Amino acid sequence: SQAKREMIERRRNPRDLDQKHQREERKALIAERVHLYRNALRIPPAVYQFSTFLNQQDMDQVLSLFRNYIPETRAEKKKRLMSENPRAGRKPILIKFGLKHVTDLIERKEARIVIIASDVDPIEVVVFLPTLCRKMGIPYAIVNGKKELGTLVHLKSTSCICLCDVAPKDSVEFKNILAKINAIFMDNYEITMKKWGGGALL
Amino acid sequence: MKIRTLELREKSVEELETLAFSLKEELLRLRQQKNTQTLKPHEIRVMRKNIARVLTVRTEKLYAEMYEKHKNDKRMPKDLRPRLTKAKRMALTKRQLNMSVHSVCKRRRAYPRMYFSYSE
Amino acid sequence: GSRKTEIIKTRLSRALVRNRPIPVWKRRMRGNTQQYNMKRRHWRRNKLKIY
RNA sequence: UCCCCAGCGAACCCACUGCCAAGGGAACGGGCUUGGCGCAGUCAGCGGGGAAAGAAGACCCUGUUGAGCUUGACUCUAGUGUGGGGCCGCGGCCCCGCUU
RNA sequence: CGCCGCCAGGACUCGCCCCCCGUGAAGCCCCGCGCACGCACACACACGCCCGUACCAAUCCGC
RNA sequence: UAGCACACUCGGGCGCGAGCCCCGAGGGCCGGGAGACGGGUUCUUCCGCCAGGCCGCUCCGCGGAAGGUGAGCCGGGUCCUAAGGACGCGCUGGCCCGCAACCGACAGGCAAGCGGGCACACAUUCCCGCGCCGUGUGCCAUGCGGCAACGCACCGUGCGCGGCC
RNA sequence: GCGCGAAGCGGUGGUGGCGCCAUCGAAGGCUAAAUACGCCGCAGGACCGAUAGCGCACAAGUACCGCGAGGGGACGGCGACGA
RNA sequence: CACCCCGGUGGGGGAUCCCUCGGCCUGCGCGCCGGGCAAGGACGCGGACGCACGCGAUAGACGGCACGAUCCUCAGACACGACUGCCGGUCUCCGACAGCGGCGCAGCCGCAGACAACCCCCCGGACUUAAGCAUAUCACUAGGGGGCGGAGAAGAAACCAACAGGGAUUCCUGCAGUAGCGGCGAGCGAACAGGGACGAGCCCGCAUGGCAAUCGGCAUCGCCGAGUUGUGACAGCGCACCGCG
Ligand SMILES: [Mg+2]
Ligand SMILES: [Mg+2]
Ligand SMILES: [Mg+2]
Ligand SMILES: [Mg+2]
Ligand SMILES: [Mg+2]
Ligand SMILES: [Mg+2]
Ligand SMILES: [Mg+2]
Ligand SMILES: [Mg+2]
Ligand SMILES: [Mg+2]
Ligand SMILES: [Mg+2]
Ligand SMILES: [Mg+2]
Ligand SMILES: [Mg+2]
Ligand SMILES: [Mg+2]
Ligand SMILES: [Mg+2]
Ligand SMILES: [Mg+2]
Ligand SMILES: [Mg+2]
Ligand SMILES: [Mg+2]
Ligand SMILES: [Mg+2]
Ligand SMILES: [Mg+2]
Ligand SMILES: [Mg+2]
Ligand SMILES: [Mg+2]
Ligand SMILES: [Mg+2]
Ligand SMILES: [Mg+2]
Ligand SMILES: [Mg+2]
Ligand SMILES: [Mg+2]
Ligand SMILES: [Mg+2]
Ligand SMILES: [Mg+2]
Ligand SMILES: [Mg+2]
Ligand SMILES: [Mg+2]
Ligand SMILES: [Mg+2]
Ligand SMILES: [Mg+2]
Ligand SMILES: [Mg+2]
Ligand SMILES: [Mg+2]
Ligand SMILES: [Mg+2]
Ligand SMILES: [Mg+2]
Ligand SMILES: [Mg+2]
Ligand SMILES: [Mg+2]
Ligand SMILES: [Mg+2]
Ligand SMILES: [Mg+2]
Repeated sequence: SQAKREMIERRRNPRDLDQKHQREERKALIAERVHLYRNALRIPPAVYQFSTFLNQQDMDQVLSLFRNYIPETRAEKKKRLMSENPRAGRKPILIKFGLKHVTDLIERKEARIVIIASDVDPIEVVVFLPTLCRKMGIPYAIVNGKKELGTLVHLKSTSCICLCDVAPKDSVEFKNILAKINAIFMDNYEITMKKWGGGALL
Repeated sequence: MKIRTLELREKSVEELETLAFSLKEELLRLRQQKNTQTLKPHEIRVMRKNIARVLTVRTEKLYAEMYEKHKNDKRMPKDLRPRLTKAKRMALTKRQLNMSVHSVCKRRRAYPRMYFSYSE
Repeated sequence: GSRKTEIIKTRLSRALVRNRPIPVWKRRMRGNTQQYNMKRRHWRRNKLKIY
């Protein structure tokens, strides 16, 4: 019926798009109906703390420290191992990455700085990572982009990033960047852990 | 068996394609003479069978030729793979069935099979 | 009935070419126990189920 | 039509069947008892009888056999309706807004 | 009518009229106009697939 | 035994054989001829019969051997939809249901073939005559008459609005 | 199935609750062999011997019937196969 | 004369007996379907060919190998291999798609359909027994739906026990027609042991950080991809196998 076809057009209900060719149209509609519902609910502080992520200028200052410690690529590793001394030099300083590895370095209190992605879904993959980094005192920052963290370690995306020590050529840059993000994230923990977002903001 | 297989192995595959077309023509002339006149009883029989004989040698030469073309191919054509059974084609290989985890490898390596005899 | 599909006429032709006596040279073969075709079909007595 | 003929050619039914009278008998016999009769075994009519043939009485009763149907039968049940709970939203005074 | 007459009947059909608390299909093709596009009717040449096609007031269905 | 032809009659023929087969005559009687569905070779020719046909048969819808069905124009499909179906997906524990591609008419809508010949039989199909329809290629012109009702330039494609009972 | 919803210790102890003592470690996964079995092949048998034995020793799931789902028979024998 | 009975001969019919390339039962073996187009079907295929059986336009023996002289109704074929056997080719069309799904995916694959004895999952009767009947029984059957495999399923204890403790599963014996369930009616009904067959144990996850050490694909030793929302490991197989007696 023509009135009903106009009726299913006025409401934008993804369950109306039941045919196979409407599948890419449907999941675009699901993505926006979730987004309107996600932000109309009272977002708890555990989820909403990732909405407060790091400034574009501050993110570029943070990642510029990390780009000195980017791990080797697989092409670089391959010619490193056929060299005469693969373990030449001292122990290098690398970005440590991956959720299993990074939270192990956090609980062992040897991570100096932890970057957590903001866009990670399921968000519960990283919801403990701020509160764990405070319980160890490790300074942390939330940065928008799992994708931007992935390019530091030559992946498509990675959820959390840390490094365990800083070269002495970057030490005064490191203390400036620790003071910059602790005023945002670490020292405002007890404020961010009560702050509800979403429909609570209205 | 008027056309013998001994002569058909010498011809090439496209040369057997023209022979089967030429022999099909003569079969049509034989089926003409059967309808209009008499024939020796197995003339149509014989010409039908050496069409089949030329085409078989064509197929047997073509299976041999196409095998050596796609022998060292990543995916051979389905004609040239052995037709076991759909279940047997989808079976895991003996290498795949022998695959075991690292703990089963170390245990079989560190505690190998012993060869012994007991007597009381 | 003078209007038929292609399937009906092929089945009707197959029923027609079948309906013939034993060829008379088969009566001289050894071990031929058949004397007449018992599967002969007459059009008025036996019906074909070709619809 | 029948009847008679040429040719063709069934079925029903069938324990076995000479016919009566009375008697006895499971209380109405073709067969038993005692009497009365008839028997060449054919043709055609015929409907008295064979308690004629149809059909394991449909009536009636019995069955701890049914089914259809009914309801104030017994036990349940779809449906309708009700209460409570679960169904993860915000606000304000059970009530009122709100939308997500 | 031009390049056998006369009369009657008739399936059907246009339009009037009547009937209905019954108002008597759809879609493609096509056609017309409107507005656009760009062009091929004629003409000439070429071509036209598959299936069915006999027969049945004793040929069917009721053995 | 019940039952089975009892509007035909006369002559002739073929034939071993005749009430029934054929021919002629006479006397009567009633449908006959085209399609569908259904049948499926029963059609037609030749030969037969000691079998079948509620009798007989030399006949036959029987037995045997053959022959026969020719389409741009007839019907259907390559077209369209009707009432309606629907194997997919949604909804499901399963249906129902929702959307519905696709489908659904041998009497709907609906391009175009008639006259005759031939022939054992078959042909609007073959043949003859005269036509017609569609498709595909080529080859382009760039408009007029009548106050008017309208007449004509044998021209195309797309959209929109309409157009049947 | 629904409601409730755990723990660092938990489950269980023929099964009310609680306590003891005892014994195991669920809510993740794989695993031969011994076990079962029709068609079919093979070999047997105190079986049946053409109304028996399979429905079928035979042109048997055939002929045939039913709109259909389906139903479903009957029928063996010359001899030295030389006459 | 008919009728009846007995016998003889002839009919009639197919009992009996004898036969049996068949069945039935038991054991063993095998346990192998499918887009490489299955099961099943349709239609065709023989010189004379209907049925049956065989076969697929290579259509009634096509090839290889083995065999070695007949096949036969006619005609014919045949040591340039008859008749055969084993294996392989060819293998029409209908029938498994509105398809569905996996993998970065120039593309490559899978699922569907068959099978229905065995086995696994779900759904699930009633006749029947109770001398009626409703719970019960039949029966967690029949039946229907789904799904495998040569077996399946199960399976290495959140087990049994109460001992001086045993030790995956499955099967047998046995506990045992027992404890128990049950209008405690009809009826139903296990388990640990003890004995035995057979025996077998293992794995994922929380794996490095002095660098994913891992995998998929390709036109391949190089790309691309997966992957840090976390990837990662080799002990078993194979061939040969007579010809005379
Ligand atoms: Mg018809
Ligand atoms: Mg009839
Ligand atoms: Mg008489
Ligand atoms: Mg008396
Ligand atoms: Mg007396
Ligand atoms: Mg009389
Ligand atoms: Mg009387
Ligand atoms: Mg009675
Ligand atoms: Mg009583
Ligand atoms: Mg009479
Ligand atoms: Mg009359
Ligand atoms: Mg007619
Ligand atoms: Mg005739
Ligand atoms: Mg006769
Ligand atoms: Mg289909
Ligand atoms: Mg029409
Ligand atoms: Mg013409
Ligand atoms: Mg005619
Ligand atoms: Mg305990
Ligand atoms: Mg106890
Ligand atoms: Mg476990
Ligand atoms: Mg006998
Ligand atoms: Mg029998
Ligand atoms: Mg009937
Ligand atoms: Mg006698
Ligand atoms: Mg008999
Ligand atoms: Mg057996
Ligand atoms: Mg095939
Ligand atoms: Mg051969
Ligand atoms: Mg299946
Ligand atoms: Mg019973
Ligand atoms: Mg009872
Ligand atoms: Mg009883
Ligand atoms: Mg009762
Ligand atoms: Mg299998
Ligand atoms: Mg298993
Ligand atoms: Mg029970
Ligand atoms: Mg791992
Ligand atoms: Mg000897």
